[PDB]
Amino acid sequence: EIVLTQSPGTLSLSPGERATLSCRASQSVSSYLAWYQQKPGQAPRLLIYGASSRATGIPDRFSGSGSGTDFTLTISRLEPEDFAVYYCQQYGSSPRTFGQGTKLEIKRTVAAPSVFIFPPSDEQLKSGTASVVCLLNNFYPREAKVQWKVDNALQSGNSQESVTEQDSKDSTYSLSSTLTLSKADYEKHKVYACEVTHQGLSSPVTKSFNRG
Amino acid sequence: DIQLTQSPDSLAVSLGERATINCKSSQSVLYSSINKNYLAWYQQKPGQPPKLLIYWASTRESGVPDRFSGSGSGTDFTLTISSLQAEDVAVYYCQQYYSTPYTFGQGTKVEIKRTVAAPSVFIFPPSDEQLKSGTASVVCLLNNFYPREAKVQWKVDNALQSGNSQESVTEQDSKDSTYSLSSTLTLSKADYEKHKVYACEVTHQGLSSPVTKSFNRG
Amino acid sequence: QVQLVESGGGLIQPGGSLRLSCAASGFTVSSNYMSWVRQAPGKGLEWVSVIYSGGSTFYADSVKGRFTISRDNSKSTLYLQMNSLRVEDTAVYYCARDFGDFYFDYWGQGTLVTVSSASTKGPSVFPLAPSSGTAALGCLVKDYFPEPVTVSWNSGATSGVHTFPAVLQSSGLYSLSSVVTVPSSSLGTQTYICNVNHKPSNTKVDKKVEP
Amino acid sequence: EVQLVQSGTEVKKPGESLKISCKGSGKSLIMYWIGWVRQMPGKGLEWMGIIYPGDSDTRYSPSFQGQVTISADKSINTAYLQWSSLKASDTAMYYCAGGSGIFTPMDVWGQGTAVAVSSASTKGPSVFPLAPSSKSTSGGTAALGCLVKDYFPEPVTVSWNSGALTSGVHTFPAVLQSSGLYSLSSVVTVPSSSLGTQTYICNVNHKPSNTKVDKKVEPK
Amino acid sequence: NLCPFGEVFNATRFASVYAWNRKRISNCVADYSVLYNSASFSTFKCYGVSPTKLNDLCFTNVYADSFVIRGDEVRQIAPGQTGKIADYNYKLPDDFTGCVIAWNSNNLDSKVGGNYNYLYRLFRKSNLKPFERDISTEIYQAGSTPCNGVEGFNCYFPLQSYGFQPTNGVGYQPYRVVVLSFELLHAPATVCGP
Ligand SMILES: *[C@@H]1O[C@H](CO)[C@@H](O[C@@H]2O[C@H](CO)[C@@H](O[C@@H]3O[C@H](CO)[C@@H](O)[C@H](O)[C@@H]3O)[C@H](O)[C@H]2NC(C)=O)[C@H](O)[C@H]1NC(C)=O
Repeated sequence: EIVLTQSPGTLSLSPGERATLSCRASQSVSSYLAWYQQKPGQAPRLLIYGASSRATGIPDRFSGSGSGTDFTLTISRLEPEDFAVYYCQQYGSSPRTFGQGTKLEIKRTVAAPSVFIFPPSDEQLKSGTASVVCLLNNFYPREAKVQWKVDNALQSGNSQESVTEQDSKDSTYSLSSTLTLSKADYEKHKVYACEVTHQGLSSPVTKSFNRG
Repeated sequence: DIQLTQSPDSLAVSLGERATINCKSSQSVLYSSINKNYLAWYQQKPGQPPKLLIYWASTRESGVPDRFSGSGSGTDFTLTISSLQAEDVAVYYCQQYYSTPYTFGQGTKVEIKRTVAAPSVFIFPPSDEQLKSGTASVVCLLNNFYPREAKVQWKVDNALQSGNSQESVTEQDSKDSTYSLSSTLTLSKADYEKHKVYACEVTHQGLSSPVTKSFNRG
Repeated sequence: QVQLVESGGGLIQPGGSLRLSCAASGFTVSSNYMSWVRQAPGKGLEWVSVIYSGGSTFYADSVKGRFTISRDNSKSTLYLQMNSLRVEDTAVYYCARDFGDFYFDYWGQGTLVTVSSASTKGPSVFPLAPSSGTAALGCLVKDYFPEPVTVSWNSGATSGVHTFPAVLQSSGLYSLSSVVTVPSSSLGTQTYICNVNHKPSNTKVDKKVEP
Repeated sequence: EVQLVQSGTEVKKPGESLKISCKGSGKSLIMYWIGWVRQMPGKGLEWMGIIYPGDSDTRYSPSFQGQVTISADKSINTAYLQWSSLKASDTAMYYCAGGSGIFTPMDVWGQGTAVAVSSASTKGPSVFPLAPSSKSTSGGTAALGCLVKDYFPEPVTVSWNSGALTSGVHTFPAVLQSSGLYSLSSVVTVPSSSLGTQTYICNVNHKPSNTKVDKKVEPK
Repeated sequence: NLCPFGEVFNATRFASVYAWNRKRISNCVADYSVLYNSASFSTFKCYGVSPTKLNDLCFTNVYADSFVIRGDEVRQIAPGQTGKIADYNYKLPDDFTGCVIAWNSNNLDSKVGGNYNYLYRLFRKSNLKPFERDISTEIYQAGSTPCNGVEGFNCYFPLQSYGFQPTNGVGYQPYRVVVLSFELLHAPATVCGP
């Protein structure tokens, strides 16, 4: 098989700049390479074929180049929603193979997160399970740190995190940290706090609630 | 798979006579586009790799003398040797390359039909060197006989022996067209000294009555 | 106007059988190369199989002897019969029109195939009640299998909502939360309700949120 | 001018891996398909498979499909036949044969490669004399020989009078005893008048074990 | 009166695979040893005939098919194969008898920047029957709308050009292929060897 390596793995650019994606092959393919764009929640969309030619409906900003082993995908005039995952596919020799992908994100202004915490519902407690959810909403950049403190004791091993993709308009992120523990263990403590460290926060922000 | 069967298993024709070997195929090996049967004949001398005599059931390989001739079509084929020479003693195989997998015949052994020759029978008591190691071996030799078929029975004090004798036969000798046989009886030294008479009984087509060679221990 | 719509994806036990369908519009199915491409969750794209315009079929070595590509021009549909399925086959399978066995100029929306010996379980919805200018609230969708789950607010339009990607829990069941930022001065004026639909279990649950 | 040369004799224990080779030479080699033929001791020929070295087009007989792997390396014009775990039932002579196409007779044959699979270890032969007697005289034609017993592996070489005595010599084929060892006898025919005047010595050489025995056989 | 094997093997230029040349050979003496005793071939694969055992055999006609393909596609020149070349350009019957011969021709059929003269059919409704040649250049209609011989959406040119460049890998390099086909009808034999 032919293995295709895309470099860089990801990059963060601003609207109006220029992004340069690269694809490198284990053997020669003689310009028999194609590029695709996959926005989240949607199918891949063909961008260029034959390493140079745009497909139907592709804007002029997208360009392809390179031949043989090394290729370059050069998108210019980056629109706010031009950012998705881009793959390179070779068809010179069977089996046809893709690359691991190259993520592409928009760099906007730094935004502090809005932190909200939610105690487990009384309905959920009757099931015998307590879930505490901490919400980080409308923040940039994505990099953030969430710590769970229960009665001023750092809690580890029972929290999971989930981040949405970049917003359609605000280009911001959102993160949810959920603390799961038994109903018995839930009432063995009083104060449930969520501490967040972020770029937009000069000092860490803590949101807490008592039990009742 | 295509199956090929030969007949006879063994063939004995005299020097200068004709040798005929039959090969029968389960299905036809004929092919219309070439109109040639995909049948081959091979010869394997003892200790030698097989050699291709005839291909396409009628055509000879270069260097094959004219006395080899192949015939037949469809499911029946015959290999004919016109003047059997002493150098033609081997095992002959027919093989089909009509379809994978390739399959051979079971083989036909060709010998020189000489006249009946009775065997010379000799027996050897075990040597004192072998006795000192705790094992005794009694060897009986059937020398320069024809045909190959012979029977050897061991009798120790008129008691038939079973499971303690092995047998080995030579190939047909290149000059006198005879066979030689050796039958070895093997016993422990303790059991060897419990008996007196060790008899080797021989049966052959060239002997009017079964010949017995025997010795008394010591 | 080319459309490729897929179906037949779902949950099947290892060693079982599944068959995806791909209806096609805007071009002749039998006159074109057609290919199946799968993207494993969080991994790269992988070519699975192809059927030629003349009818010849080829498959990837990982899926050889198990998968079978076919087409039915009477229904303008491309099929992929998956037999002796394995856990590694778990991926979002795409249907793609293939330009001469080279590249894919049109792609279907994709269908998700999950292969596990686990069992389908419905979700449970709990209110993330707002409390104490703006306010935030949501619903917690916990302990379901398999994915996906769709969440809507106030019965099909609100905007400004964030439905987080589902996370697999240590128990082996997925969980997710949907949030929405609402004005604080409109707690009781508007009754907020979240619609949760988990097709693999036919569970359609609506929960109100209130302080 | 195409000819095939095979690898040397192999003695292995059951469960071991073996990989014998078949190197060909000459012009018009690029068109010769290389097949393997098995011949178990004393029985006929069995076709194992075939391979075209140009592209490694391998086709197996159903009886041997999955039991052996047939490969080739066209860089050095060498074909291979390999086993993962040998069985005692694999003890056979293996030939490689060449033909100028598929569905063509095998024109070129190798010399063969003897393969022995046994749980037995290398043991030196014991040589005992077969002394002449009145039981082996038959008038004016006496018989004598040597007994070569309990050796492994094959082969042993037996000569009479350092190779000078060749007429009347009958070296019998070795027989595999139930102990896993081999036994053999070689006998000679000489005039009965020369028993006392001339000395007959059988020379037994077992190269796989350094064993070299010169046994003098005389009437007792 | 020797057979004109040199014309097809020594030819300065070969045909595109979709328009493969067939040379009818008859009433001549066939010295097959000029072929097999050579060393310029990378693939000489025979099916059902021994090239050294044809000097004693006579045929009615022998066909020499010649064309250029990629190294990857040489494996498709064989009975029972599938692919772009076997299905749409050159097909061998399952009972094919003869030899397919190939050799690397990078030095001859590749030009700097690309030869772009050798073609292969890319689109076809159905597979070719064995020994069938299709030279049609009609616009391939991939949809329900007639194309009227113009290229565009759902309307492809059936032929595609090989990207023969000297830089390419071995499998991408051009390979000249000659396929020898033997015919034996009830007509008198005219092609005999020495
Ligand atoms: C296609 O052209 C090639 C030239 O590359 C021809 O091959 C040449 O054929 C001649 C036949 O007379 C060979 O000459 C003789 O060849 C033998 C074999 O080595 C040698 O013993 C003689 O001394 C003499 O050279 C010549 O070597 C050979 N060259 C190569 C590279 O194979 C070929 O004849 C043409 N094709 C056909 C079908 O005729």
